[PDB]
Amino acid sequence: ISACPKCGMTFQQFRKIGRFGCSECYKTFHSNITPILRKVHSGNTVHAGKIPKRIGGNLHVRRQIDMLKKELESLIHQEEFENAAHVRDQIRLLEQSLK
Amino acid sequence: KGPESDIVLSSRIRLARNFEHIRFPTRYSNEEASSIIQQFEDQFSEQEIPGIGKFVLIRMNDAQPLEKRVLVEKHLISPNLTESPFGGCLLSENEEVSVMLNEEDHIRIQCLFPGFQLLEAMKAANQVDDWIEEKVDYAFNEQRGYLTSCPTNVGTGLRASVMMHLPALVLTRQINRIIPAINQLGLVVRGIGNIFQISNQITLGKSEQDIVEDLNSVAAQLIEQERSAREAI
Ligand SMILES: [Zn+2]
Repeated sequence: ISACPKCGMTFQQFRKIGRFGCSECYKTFHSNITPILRKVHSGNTVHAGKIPKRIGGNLHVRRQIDMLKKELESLIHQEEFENAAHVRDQIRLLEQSLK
Repeated sequence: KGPESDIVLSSRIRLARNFEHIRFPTRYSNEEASSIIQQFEDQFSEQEIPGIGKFVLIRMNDAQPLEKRVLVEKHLISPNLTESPFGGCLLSENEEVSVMLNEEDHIRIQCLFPGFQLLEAMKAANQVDDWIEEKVDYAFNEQRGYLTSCPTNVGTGLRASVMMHLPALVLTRQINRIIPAINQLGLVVRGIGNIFQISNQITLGKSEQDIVEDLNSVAAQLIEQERSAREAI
């Protein structure tokens, strides 16, 4: 019941046409594509190969960011707030580095 | 020519890519299409990649129809592209490595080499890929990999193929049992007069190094079996 905010495709449209409209369809139909990938790639659903050189930095960073956001959640839970202020500023530092 | 000029007619590597920030060819506008081909003309059309040579952009709109005929029959371009008013082919003067633009995907890097030379072809496709990627934000995603129009190509975006002439294997009737064996090893062989083409069944899950290694091992075993059967008759 979503549609891609970049190319407007709906998931029923995707069922009919059989091709993704743009890069963002992948993010906005993530759940539903996994059965299709499973059928098409002999049960595989995650990429285990090349990463482009320029952007690889960016994605390494974003992975760190997500690990620290989860660690921040756990730190808030424990009422460990000085550590949380550190982790918040580190996330902010990495996000600035991206853009 | 080629290493096994007798057995394997060619080794092909095909890498499908897409621009991240441009809609795929299923949804994109004509402005977006002409802009892709314009960007390629501006930063790659008369540029060299050492070892591989000078690239030149052939736009479909400006091509002679018989010129389109020649590119099609050399497998540098698919027929759908000849009538596209926006497609393109960036060819090396060598002509072994070509880059098709604005077809099913924005970019398709092709390396067609004559002998049994999968890993060289792979190396050149990688060089070309790295070269384009320093000017093109590729449609990439950490869980899925390289993002493609069809779901059958997502991930490595890589199709690897080998063309083989196996007259002796067909004649010794071994071909029948070999074909299911090839298919269970995750390879698809389609027969196309004793010419067969083996290629990778999947594109996501394996790594490219391993896709090419798997195809390469299997082809090499078929080469040895064919030389044996020919020595027999
Ligand atoms: Zn889309």
